[PDB]
Amino acid sequence: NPEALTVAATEVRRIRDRAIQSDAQVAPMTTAVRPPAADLVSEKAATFLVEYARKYRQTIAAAAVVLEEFAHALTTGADKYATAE
Amino acid sequence: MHFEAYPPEVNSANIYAGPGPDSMLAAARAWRSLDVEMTAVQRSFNRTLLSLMDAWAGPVVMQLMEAAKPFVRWLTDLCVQLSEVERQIHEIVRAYEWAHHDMVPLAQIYNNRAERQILIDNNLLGQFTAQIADLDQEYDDFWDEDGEVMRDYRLRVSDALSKLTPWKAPPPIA
Amino acid sequence: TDITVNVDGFWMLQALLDIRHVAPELRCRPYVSTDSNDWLNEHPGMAVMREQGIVVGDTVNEQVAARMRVLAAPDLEVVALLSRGKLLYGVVDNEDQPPGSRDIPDNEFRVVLARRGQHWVSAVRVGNDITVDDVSVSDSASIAALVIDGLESIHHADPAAINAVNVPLEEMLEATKSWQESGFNVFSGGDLRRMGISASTVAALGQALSDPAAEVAVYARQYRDDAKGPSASVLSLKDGSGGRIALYQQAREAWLAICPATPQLVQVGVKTVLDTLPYGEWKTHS
Ligand SMILES: [Cl-]
Ligand SMILES: [Cl-]
Repeated sequence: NPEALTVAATEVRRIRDRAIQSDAQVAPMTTAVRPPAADLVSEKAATFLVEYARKYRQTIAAAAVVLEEFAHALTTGADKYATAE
Repeated sequence: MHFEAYPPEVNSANIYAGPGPDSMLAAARAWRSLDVEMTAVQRSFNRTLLSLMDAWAGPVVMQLMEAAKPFVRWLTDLCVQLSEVERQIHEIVRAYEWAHHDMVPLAQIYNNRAERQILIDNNLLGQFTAQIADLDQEYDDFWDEDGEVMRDYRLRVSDALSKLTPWKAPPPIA
Repeated sequence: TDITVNVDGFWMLQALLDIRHVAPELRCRPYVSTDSNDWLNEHPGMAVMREQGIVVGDTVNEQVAARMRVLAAPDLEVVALLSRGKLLYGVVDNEDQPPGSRDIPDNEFRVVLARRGQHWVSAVRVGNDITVDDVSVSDSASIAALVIDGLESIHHADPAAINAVNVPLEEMLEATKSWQESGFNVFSGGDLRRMGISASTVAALGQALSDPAAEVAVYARQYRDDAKGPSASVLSLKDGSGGRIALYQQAREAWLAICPATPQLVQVGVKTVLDTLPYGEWKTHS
């Protein structure tokens, strides 16, 4: 059955779009953390959280690529059986 | 970070200045929505794979799940980490609020110094010398108290951050 | 038998031995217990103290550590602040002095005599160096002799030629403040004379207060359970053109004694400081 592979490819790309959209929606807040005070502890906390947000965005961009390569494989594998007639 | 080496004017002024924890609280609400959204992503992904396994249930698909497993477990691990971020940001905000509260107010420090100079300005006959030394001990007490408050603040913040483990790269599927 | 460390080194010994504060007059950095004292091993002063044997590995020489424990929790503290010139009571007047500076004025020498049980220890700070050692202290006279010896080591002076007198303290401070405000004008000594102070005493006093060559302030502190208290009276010695004068309150609103700094009256003044301590007999107390 090739039509199921096409359906999965469509849902994977939808899921990818959600991951990408939620990351982008909240990035202005997660990367805008400021130290609540001028001491070094407050700075170490805010700096950690900004970098932690930034590395999360990279991790998600990488996950978006894994999902798109998965949808592509699903579509390519579906066109291997729908024309194999 | 050995803040006990800095005088109370420094530690007290540093914690009282700044914009407060609002930007931290806004980020906790944001991280918390990511947790909600990515739990939905994880649930939809598992469901997508199970529907495909149901609509064909053959060797071709059973091998796609095997090549997908590493990503699926990665996605589970990501959900656990996401749920921790908001919790630890609020632990940090509380640490800051307790540091702010327990730190000696600058006014007390200024008043100590001001009272000391009034005794100096009237110590020609030396009969306030001992009370001057008492005021020096109180200032050292302020120094010690601020050092203790920053110690505990650093340790609470250090513990909260230690629980935010590094994001790992997602494995490939195809 | 004695040792000398800079202010940094004295603070490390406090850390190695978990001593929070010593006498404030030594003006050392307070030590605050944390999760680690290993960052102390990075200070250069640590290896310097390892060479003198003060610290063997990570353990402080036990004779020295015994002396630090007296300073750390004494039953009795006797303090003497000595100056060449006017005594500034710790004030270094440079507006580039950082907050909480541990410096002391270059003209100031600070002597703390601590007792625990019968163990008498000496802590003396000059510049940025502190010297710790045992000290033989028996009666008021031994303390008086130690102060005088420290004072003469700065500037020699003979007892001023004045007539001893007791004056009301609050009236005296008010009249002394006005006299200072007038510049110590020879015509403004009126209300000091009207208090019964001799024309000779007024002249020597004005010289000692106006342009001293050396001063000493001596006072004491006693400790019970966790409460503390200073001597109600302070002994001030001052060296003016007209000789060395001694000022102190007598056991008691209060009365200030104005005396020539005779070895006997300096002994009387030290005793009067110790007998105004709040918790009674100073030679024996815990
Ligand atoms: Cl909170
Ligand atoms: Cl991860």
